[PDB]
Amino acid sequence: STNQLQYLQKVVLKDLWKHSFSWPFQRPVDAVKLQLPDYYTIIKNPMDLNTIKKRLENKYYAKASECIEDFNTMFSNCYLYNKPGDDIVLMAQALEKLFMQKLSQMPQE
Amino acid sequence: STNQLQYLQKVVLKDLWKHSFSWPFQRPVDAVKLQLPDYYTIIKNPMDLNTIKKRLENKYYAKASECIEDFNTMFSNCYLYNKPGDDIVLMAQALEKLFMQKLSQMPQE
Ligand SMILES: CCS(=O)(=O)Nc1cccc(-c2cn(C)c(=O)c3ccccc23)c1
Ligand SMILES: CCS(=O)(=O)Nc1cccc(-c2cn(C)c(=O)c3ccccc23)c1
Repeated sequence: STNQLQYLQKVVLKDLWKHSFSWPFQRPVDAVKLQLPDYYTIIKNPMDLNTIKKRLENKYYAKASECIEDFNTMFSNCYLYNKPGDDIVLMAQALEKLFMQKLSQMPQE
Repeated sequence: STNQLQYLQKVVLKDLWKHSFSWPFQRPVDAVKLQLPDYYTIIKNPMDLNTIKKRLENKYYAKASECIEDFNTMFSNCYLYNKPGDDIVLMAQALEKLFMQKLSQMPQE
């Protein structure tokens, strides 16, 4: 599991962060700053790239599947809160496609 | 690759289909039957388990990544159209969890 978690930190997370569309995902959605009155009510488990980064650095995950769940939650949260056609959805879809590509190259340990 | 498309058909597709929550995804969303006046307007590429199945049967995909993209489109279509807390979303999330589990077991090279 440690080889895979290492790949998720040094390859997947790094490459997602470098992508030009990553900036809205680099910190938790700040619903007060953004004036989103229902966000915290209906998005039960907010997730973002910095929380995943900190969890990997602190060895919070026991298995790679736990970390992959958090990546997937960040994307579906975006899709669930927003609507088709929103530019934020376009950016999430670009990162999700890159995330999916890098997962395909994960060293099967 | 042929090994991976092969796994996607007899392993990933078969296990998603047998899941108790797969039935809303076994045919295209019929917006007239369900009286969803905006579905075909805002969901640009509808996708379902039967479309993927026939495409795999007909050798439509040239690479496993294109079939994986259709699976992801089916899930995000559902998240985009519906709202958090909807029961349809819970079943999509259960299938998408199973999808990522089978993906981690895909034979690499
Ligand atoms: C860096 C986190 S931030 O909250 O400090 N800045 C920031 C700036 C612009 C856009 C969003 C943003 C991100 N995501 C993922 C959303 O789903 C969303 C939904 C509605 C409105 C805005 C957003 C966040
Ligand atoms: C087998 C496809 S069906 O259209 O013949 N039957 C069917 C029956 C119940 C529910 C849905 C259904 C499925 N999905 C994926 C949705 O996103 C959705 C959104 C709003 C309302 C209903 C649905 C479809």
